[PDB]
Amino acid sequence: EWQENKSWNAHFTEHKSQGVVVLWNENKQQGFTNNLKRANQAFLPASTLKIPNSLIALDLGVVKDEHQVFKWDGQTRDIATWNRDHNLITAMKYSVVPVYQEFARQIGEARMSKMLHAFDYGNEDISGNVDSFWLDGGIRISATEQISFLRKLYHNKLHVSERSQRIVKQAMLTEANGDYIIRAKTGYSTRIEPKIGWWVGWVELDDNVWFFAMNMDMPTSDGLGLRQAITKEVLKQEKIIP
Amino acid sequence: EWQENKSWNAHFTEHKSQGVVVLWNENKQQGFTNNLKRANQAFLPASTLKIPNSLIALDLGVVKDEHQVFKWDGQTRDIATWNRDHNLITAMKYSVVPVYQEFARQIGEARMSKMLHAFDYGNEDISGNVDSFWLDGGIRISATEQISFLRKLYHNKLHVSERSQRIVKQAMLTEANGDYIIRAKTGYSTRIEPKIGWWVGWVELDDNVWFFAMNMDMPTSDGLGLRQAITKEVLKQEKIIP
Ligand SMILES: [Cl-]
Repeated sequence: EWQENKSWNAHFTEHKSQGVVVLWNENKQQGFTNNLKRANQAFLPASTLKIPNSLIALDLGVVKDEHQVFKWDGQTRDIATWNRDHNLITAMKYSVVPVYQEFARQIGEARMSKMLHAFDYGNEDISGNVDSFWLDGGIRISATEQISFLRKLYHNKLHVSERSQRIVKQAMLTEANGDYIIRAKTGYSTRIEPKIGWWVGWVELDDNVWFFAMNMDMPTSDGLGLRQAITKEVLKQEKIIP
Repeated sequence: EWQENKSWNAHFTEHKSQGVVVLWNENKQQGFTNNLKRANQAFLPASTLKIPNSLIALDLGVVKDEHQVFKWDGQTRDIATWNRDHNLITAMKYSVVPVYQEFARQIGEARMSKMLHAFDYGNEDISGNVDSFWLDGGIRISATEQISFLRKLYHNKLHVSERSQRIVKQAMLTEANGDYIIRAKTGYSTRIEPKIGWWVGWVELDDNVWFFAMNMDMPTSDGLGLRQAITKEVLKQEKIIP
């Protein structure tokens, strides 16, 4: 059963923002959120789509492994970290659109769409075009749908090989210490109103896993750090992390 | 190739300690240590043996996956984290000897030596006999030999399945942040003099990986934190980590 907890709103209020955090306790099969309505609002995935994109690239052998280097094409771009060679680990880490655009062109439009459908990943909206779709059809996904997808990935239940899912979860590694491990992917949807920032993944504990998906209004990039900040604030409140 | 950097001795000296740090630059295929003689001294591996032990258990089906629970046997031991159910992840995190003894029980001495020999992990295995011979399956291994075995694991070149090696590499996840990822295993050999503490593994960077292996005289359990602290001071000094 889903349970709503407005007390989390204070963490959004504090930084003068608007959003939703969704948490799923895997042991208890119970969800929590500050807003069930927006928890179920579908938005563009932005770079959270790189999780299934990576699964598909690995499963088709377009990416051999997390070590294969994809060379910089020489065009310089506004994100300095993109102007360098990358492997799957660092392409995830820095959300390198040109690397993923080259994956997408090797995979194929139609296969991409089919294989995202096989994931139950958001809802139809299939164009376009090749490799960056939305415009006459952009997959949208709600935060709870992100949890549902992430749960299958965690349990290796998706319609791709087990190796593919293992390597993507390695590449999603964001933080680890003696208390918790976070595997997650950020996203920032700018090219259609309303601008929103994403953070989706899970926290592994010794004896439990907490899946989370959050999105929030992001009129400018000044607030991007708040994606992790507000999430951790909520994770601290619910005593998931210290 | 193998440079001796005696300026690292200051990091043991600082703590009135005695030991060796070994580093391997994977990109440059070049190694560094403060003591070439100690770097090649074979010690009992203690809990660093749990890295190859885990590979063997997975490859044989003794451990089905990283989620299989291994129930506590009801006998309380001195270390509180041992007195609970464990899976592969938490067993390695707290170095739970009763769990690994049950792995060894199912593997048997004979297969353990065949496989350790196939890994070229240290020297002697089952044939270990006479004088002090019952410990750590008769293995003695040096810090440079730890590096050799870790490099094979990193590259999935050991003679067990790729899946086995990927699962074990997940299980050694110790620390991760925006600057690096450490995969490693501690060890503390106490049943034979001189007592020594181990820390072995590697540091993943965007663009390189640095393998490390350190051991150090450890009279009392008081100074086990020095294993990581001295290592990190070498890593900081060499500008591997901030
Ligand atoms: Cl990992």
